Amino acid sequence: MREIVHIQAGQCGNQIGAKFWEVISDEHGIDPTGTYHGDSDLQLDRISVYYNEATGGKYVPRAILVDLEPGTMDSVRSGPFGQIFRPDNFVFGQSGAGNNWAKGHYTEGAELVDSVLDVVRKEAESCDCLQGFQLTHSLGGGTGSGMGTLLISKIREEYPDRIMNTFSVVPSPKVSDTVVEPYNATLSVHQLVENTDETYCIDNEALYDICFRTLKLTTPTYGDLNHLVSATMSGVTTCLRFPGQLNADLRKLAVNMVPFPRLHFFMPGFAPLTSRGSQQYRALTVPELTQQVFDAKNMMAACDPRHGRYLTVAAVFRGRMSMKEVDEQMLNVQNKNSSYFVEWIPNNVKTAVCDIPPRGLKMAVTFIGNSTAIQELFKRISEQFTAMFRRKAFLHWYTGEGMDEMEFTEAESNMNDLVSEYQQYQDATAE
Amino acid sequence: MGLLTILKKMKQKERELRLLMLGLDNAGKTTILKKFNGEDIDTISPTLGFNIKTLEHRGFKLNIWDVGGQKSLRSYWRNYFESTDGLIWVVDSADRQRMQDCQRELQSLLVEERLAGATLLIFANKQDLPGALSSNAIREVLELDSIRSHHWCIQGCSAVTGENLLPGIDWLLDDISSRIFTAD
Amino acid sequence: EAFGESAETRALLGRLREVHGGGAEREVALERFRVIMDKYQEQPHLLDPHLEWMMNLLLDIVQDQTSPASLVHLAFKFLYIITKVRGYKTFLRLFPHEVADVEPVLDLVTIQNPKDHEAWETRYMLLLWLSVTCLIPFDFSRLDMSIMDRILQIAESYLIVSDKARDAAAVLVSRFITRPDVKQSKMAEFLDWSLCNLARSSFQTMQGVITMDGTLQALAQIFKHGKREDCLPYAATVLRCLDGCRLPESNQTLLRKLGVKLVQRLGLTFLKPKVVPEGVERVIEQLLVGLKDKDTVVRWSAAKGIGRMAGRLPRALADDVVGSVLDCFSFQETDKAWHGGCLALAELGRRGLLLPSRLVDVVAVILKALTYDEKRGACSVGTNVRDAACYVCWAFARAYEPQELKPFVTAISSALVIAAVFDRDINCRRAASAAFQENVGRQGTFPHGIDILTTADYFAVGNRSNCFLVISVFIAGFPEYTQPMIDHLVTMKISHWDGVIRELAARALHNLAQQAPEFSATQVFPRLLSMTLSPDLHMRHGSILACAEVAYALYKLAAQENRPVTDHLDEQAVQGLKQIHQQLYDRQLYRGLGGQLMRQAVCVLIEKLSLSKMPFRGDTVIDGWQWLINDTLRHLHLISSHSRQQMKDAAVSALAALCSEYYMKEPGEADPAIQEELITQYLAELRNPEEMTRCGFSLALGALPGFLLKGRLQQVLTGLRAVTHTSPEDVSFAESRRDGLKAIARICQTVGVKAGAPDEAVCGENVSQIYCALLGCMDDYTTDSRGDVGTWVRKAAMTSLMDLTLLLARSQPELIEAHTCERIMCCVAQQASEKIDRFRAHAASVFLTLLHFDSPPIPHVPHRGELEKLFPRSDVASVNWSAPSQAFPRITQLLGLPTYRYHVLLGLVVSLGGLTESTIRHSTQSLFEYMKGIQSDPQALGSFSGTLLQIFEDNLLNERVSVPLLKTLDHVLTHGCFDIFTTEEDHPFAVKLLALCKKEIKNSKDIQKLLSGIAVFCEMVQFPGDVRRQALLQLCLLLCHRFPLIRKTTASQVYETLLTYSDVVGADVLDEVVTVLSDTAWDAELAVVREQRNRLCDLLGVPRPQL
Ligand SMILES: Nc1nc2c(ncn2[C@@H]2O[C@H](COP(=O)(O)OP(=O)(O)OP(=O)(O)O)[C@@H](O)[C@H]2O)c(=O)[nH]1
Ligand SMILES: Nc1nc2c(ncn2[C@@H]2O[C@H](COP(=O)(O)OP(=O)(O)OP(=O)(O)O)[C@@H](O)[C@H]2O)c(=O)[nH]1
Ligand SMILES: [Mg+2]
Ligand SMILES: [Mg+2]
Repeated sequence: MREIVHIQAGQCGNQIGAKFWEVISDEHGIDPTGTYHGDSDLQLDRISVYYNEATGGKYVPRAILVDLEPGTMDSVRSGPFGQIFRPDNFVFGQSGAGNNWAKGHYTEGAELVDSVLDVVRKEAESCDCLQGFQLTHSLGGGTGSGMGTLLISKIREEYPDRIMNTFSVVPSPKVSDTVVEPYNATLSVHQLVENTDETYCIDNEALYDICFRTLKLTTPTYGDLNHLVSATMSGVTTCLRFPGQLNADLRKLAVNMVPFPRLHFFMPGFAPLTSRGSQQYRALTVPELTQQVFDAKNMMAACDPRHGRYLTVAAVFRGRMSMKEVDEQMLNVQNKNSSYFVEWIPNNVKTAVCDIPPRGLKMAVTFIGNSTAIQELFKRISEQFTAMFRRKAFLHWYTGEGMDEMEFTEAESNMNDLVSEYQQYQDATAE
Repeated sequence: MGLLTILKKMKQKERELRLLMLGLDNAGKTTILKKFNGEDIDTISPTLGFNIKTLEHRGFKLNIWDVGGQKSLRSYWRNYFESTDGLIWVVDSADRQRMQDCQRELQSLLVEERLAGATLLIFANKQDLPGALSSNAIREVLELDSIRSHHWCIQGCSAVTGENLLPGIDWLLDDISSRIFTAD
Repeated sequence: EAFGESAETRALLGRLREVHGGGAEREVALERFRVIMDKYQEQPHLLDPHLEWMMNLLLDIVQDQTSPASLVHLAFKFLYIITKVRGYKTFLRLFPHEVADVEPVLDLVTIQNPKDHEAWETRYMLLLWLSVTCLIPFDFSRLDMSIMDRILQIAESYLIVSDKARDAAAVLVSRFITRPDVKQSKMAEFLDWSLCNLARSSFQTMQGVITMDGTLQALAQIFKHGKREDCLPYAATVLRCLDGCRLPESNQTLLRKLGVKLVQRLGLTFLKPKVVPEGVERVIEQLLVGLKDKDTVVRWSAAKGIGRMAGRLPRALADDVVGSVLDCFSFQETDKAWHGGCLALAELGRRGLLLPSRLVDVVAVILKALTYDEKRGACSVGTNVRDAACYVCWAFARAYEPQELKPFVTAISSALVIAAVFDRDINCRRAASAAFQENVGRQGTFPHGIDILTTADYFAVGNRSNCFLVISVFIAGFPEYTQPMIDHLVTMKISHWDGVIRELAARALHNLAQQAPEFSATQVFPRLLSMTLSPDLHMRHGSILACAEVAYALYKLAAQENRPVTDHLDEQAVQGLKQIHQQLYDRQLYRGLGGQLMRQAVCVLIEKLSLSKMPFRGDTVIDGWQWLINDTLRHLHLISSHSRQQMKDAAVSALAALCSEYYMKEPGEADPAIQEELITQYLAELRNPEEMTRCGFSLALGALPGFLLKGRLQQVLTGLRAVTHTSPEDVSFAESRRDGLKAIARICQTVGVKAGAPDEAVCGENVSQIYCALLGCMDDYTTDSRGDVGTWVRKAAMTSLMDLTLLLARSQPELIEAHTCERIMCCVAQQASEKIDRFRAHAASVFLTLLHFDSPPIPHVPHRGELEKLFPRSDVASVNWSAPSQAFPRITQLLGLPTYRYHVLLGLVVSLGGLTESTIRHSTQSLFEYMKGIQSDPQALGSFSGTLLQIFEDNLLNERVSVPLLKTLDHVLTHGCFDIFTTEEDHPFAVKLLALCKKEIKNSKDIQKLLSGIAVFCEMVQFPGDVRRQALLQLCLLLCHRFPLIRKTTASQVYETLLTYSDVVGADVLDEVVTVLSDTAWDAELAVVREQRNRLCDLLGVPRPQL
């Protein structure tokens, strides 16, 4: 029985975590009251991985929500599923970090970081054997950007033998017009490289473009992006909550998908693409899903998987497809002589097959690969980070709190070295 | 909680204050409140409740809660003595027939446990009138020397004319800011 | 400063009545309103001037009886957002408080549904509004189910709501039951209702705990905002009911916090508010234990209760409380107990309760709290007990007086400044600085209280690195904060767990020793000489660093009076510097994880000792240091990669300092016995199969001084060049070749220039051989399993070609030849146009540094005027070469020159056809901008095509430049660049291009190379004549390949070309070709595809192929 502690910080982080928990609860068959009412025995053989069995046969979540601002806290407390989260697992202040990374990591977010450690430690004491912590936040802001880094740096010192996985949400100028976002993203990535084993990047520009073109929505709001983020999160954590032949734990998955220490950013995806409201319209097959998992349109990041090498590939199928039918399809797409052969679907790919399908869909698929194209996500922020650094714009706010140009240049050098290593590995011999 | 947050929270309470204003009927307390904030006097009506007013002055934020003077409301003044730093009491000098109707209530407001600590300030209004008693006579008719557990300072002022309206609040603020600590 | 979004706010609300039906518009407005309001979360006092009208535009909507429920909910959402931003306490004073606003509000709240989770913002705010209407000085009976009963029922039904509305029910009942007419009517009823809920509910369910929390909050608010004499009779029953529940044992933090908050309030009701039932004896018993809780929120709440209770009780009990709280600092407690005790002491001192009798005790504990850091694992704990000590010290300014604090000021002021500088947490430093400022402003009896604040203000204790080399010296300048400040650093930080604390402390001591040399040489150095024998690993590193730093500082100080270094340090201390190496060599401490740290420390120690000119020359200590350096430069692969560069750059520096200090016989010469062996061993170590051995030995041999290279320079140069040469065995040896060039560059920079001396320095006799080795490593393009590692070998190959070219320019510029200079310039230009970003930036920087160098100007600069005009001085620091957008537009202009055309184009082809997307997108746009200017001139286009064909011919059968070039040709042809060559039949250029393409597509197997070939073959159909027909034939050969994907791609490309160019096929036969290329499965068996291929050939006039 391997348990996982889920933590949420920042407005966007909490909004994503609430939706993800609601999705994985509706898929497992858990009414919003707390009891169980599903119709499948497979929805309980691994429920202990994210739910504590309290008295009375109830399943208490393990989501530790923290937020300096008392906004999203009250909304999640009175949500469709707000009554599930323990009430002393909510840790908040009054004034946030004011879009400054040096506020939610040094002067403000380090004022509740001690209450966070007490809560995450009180939650882990009941577990029989902890596997690894988890965090869901956005690189944009101060309580998501600085608080997450502070907690990741503080927990690694007391639990070095635990896996550290995050779900960073890179912002984009299209979604937010804030100008102090490049610095918060750079400083967050600087800490998310030396104290993180895995990081699932969910760029906001990709979801914005998807909602603008694919879904054809009028004004894509935050709900449309949160729905896709929660869908991708539920599709990624399919092996850690359901049985199957590929019993890849968290540590095993991180070791098999992350050969290098610094390189650990993935490009998660999910298909088919849907929206809120209606969903039932067309039933997809295994060939169509495989053809669409590997399309740059189904990806949640502004990167072209085809343009770049393939470090490690993995896919998770959900529905009445059999690992034998999947192997037949995964052994004819890595062959040129084979018809309908693809050049971007690589070899030695990891593949899974689930029984319980997602909500509102009979068949789906999730992609969790790591391509060098992700470098584009790091360069877009580099340029915006240099043009504003030469003029020293909005730097007094950082220098007054305690930060200095030393950390800025260190983060810049780290990002440059990472981009250089990515570009160097992109040109490697296949055999 | 750290020391910085404690200091930031204490500064908010030190800068913000609350002043409970009371007085018998037609004592001229709302005619003095409007003048302190700069408003019209020819549009005041007998208030039958309580009025809250927030205004900045010398950096401080004066939260003045003024209550009427009708007897029917005198039995509901127990809902204003919380977090009260100053207690203003208006007295009509020309009402020398009800100076014992305001002395009987003044001897019951200082003994309160909640008001035990706030600075008292007596405002003798209606001084420009012909039969208006001076501050010395009011200090003796109300028996102000008997008070000892409160820092009182009877002062003669006016509303329609406006005389010594600023010093009255200045002295109260100076006396409230002199305390290093307070009860809770 | 002020609110500036109000101009947009009044318009938003104006649209509230229109976006009430739509969902997208409502969400956009709500999100917009929230992003407009969250900007002033730090400045809540800036929205007060606008709290008047902003409210009138909201409550006025719900007041209208002719509005739907959606609009009411949307308005309540904005109201709740405004309350969250500003605050309910300061915002409900604006809500209507008339007797005619009560029955309206009540019916409004009663029209709600607690099950509706979407409208939770309407139920949470409405209740609050009711509280306002409960402030009227009127009786509920005058308004007239009664109103009091309805309010009580609503409160009882909401006090068990799992949503936020429960909180709204706390402030409501707190004002309704505490009324004159309702504290004699509903108070007893709500009291029997709370006792039943507390006795029945349990903390094992989610609903039982919710009701318990609600009841506890309601009781705590009632006892807080309620009369003391009214809630006194019912003070024992509630206490007994709370004690019978066993809250401390429950596993709930909020429940325990509320229980403590209720217990402290109940205790405050027994005592009279002045400037003691047996029940009180229990209240205290429930508060002290609260300080020894696991959570900090419980201790923070218990501290306030204890502070409030000690002030309403006598002076005998007040002293007993302090005596009992002092017991928490015993030798059998954790850090949480100390934190709680410090919080309680601060809360007690803030009110002025501690007597001078407890000065000898309290002061005897705070000194231990400011420096609390008890290692509790990999990291240490105590940052909580330290932040509390700051607040405790801040309270002494208001409690004790100067006369009562003078005996302990000498120790308090020093401790404050010690904890306000070298602290690891910025919060602790800021708290200590604030406490010091408060003590100086009130007491004013601190030594130099004003001078210490001006230099260490709130905006000065921010940068930790600055506090260790700026504020430390300023504080040590006075004789009151020198010896204790040094002792603290010696006995705390230099023995810390983190390594940044053992490096910063050493650097701070380096400067502190300048103001107190006697104390650091006679009292501190002996303590650092004995600390090295400590079994602790973090203690030995710190002691070594301190011994090195203090030694360097003493040497620098003695250098002023041209006095020897032995004046400050005695010979006893000198013998320690010799035995430190023997002690480490005997115990064999150079193993395990700490071996690398010990080696790094000893390297810095030896470097600082050799840089001070110690009396160690001619002793076995020098031999031991040399052996240790050799062993460290001998075993490098065993060290982790996260700290290999540091050990590589420190060992070489230490060896150079030793070889440039001790290893000398006379001025201008050295001991031949050591010169005949060191160089020999190094040359026998530069041929070591292990790549890490050479990587460490090359730099060590190159870092030698100039007097130690006299006569043996040719041998060293030959040995270094032998490593730079590639061989079948050394294929993936890039790090070794990099160090080989780095050492050569270092030797060249050290020896300088001297004519008539090839064995002593560089001259015209060996400059050609040196330049040949530097120009040969630039062509290294190895592609190992890791990737393009050869780039590394090029990096050091660029700087080596820069610093060298300048060296001659500063002595004998005539040695630089014209051909070599032109080759170096062309190679740098090629290297400054590579798809890579980090390497291209360095290449452009080197190019600019070499071009702008005019002191003196460097000879043999091709097109020097054009290069200066295309790359002015202002475009050096402002242009970001790392960004392709801010690099390619300026690099593509070099194609105009003749010399910068072949190499520049070869370098840009890699970026115009690589794998990255943004780089290609930028390079194509930059190339099109230049081609647009040379599109009409036929000579320029012909020269460009000739250069491209020459580059193609040069890199033939090469998968590094062939694929990028073929990919770039596709875009060049699709854009329409070679439009002038299409008006002539049988163009030699298009013929040779097709011939080379046929060569490159000969037996092509990989699909990546086949795609570019197919694209080029389909983009070449534009050229009429024999190139049109022959090219078409190739397409046919690709329509029946060995894979169906190739056939499908070829068919798609042919269909696209048929639609692009219409003059290629006649209109009479175009219909048949279009119909045959549509209803034909090109991914089927070849038996059926051959018929379609023959049919298409018969129509396109292409001769029937033959197997
Ligand atoms: N996808 C998505 N992005 C969001 C959401 N909320 C905010 N963001 C983005 O995240 C950034 C803002 O960070 P927040 O999470 O709002 O901030 P915070 O972490 O609470 O920090 P403070 O502003 O300091 O209080 C911007 O780039 C927003 O576009 C959300 O619900 N979904
Ligand atoms: N002549 C004169 N009349 C004054 C003066 N100050 C106030 N008044 C009048 O005294 C009367 C009572 O003052 P108000 O403020 O209106 O009433 P109140 O004192 O607030 O009492 P409540 O109505 O019980 O709340 C009004 O007619 C005022 O205009 C003054 O200095 N001179
Ligand atoms: Mg926020
Ligand atoms: Mg009035």
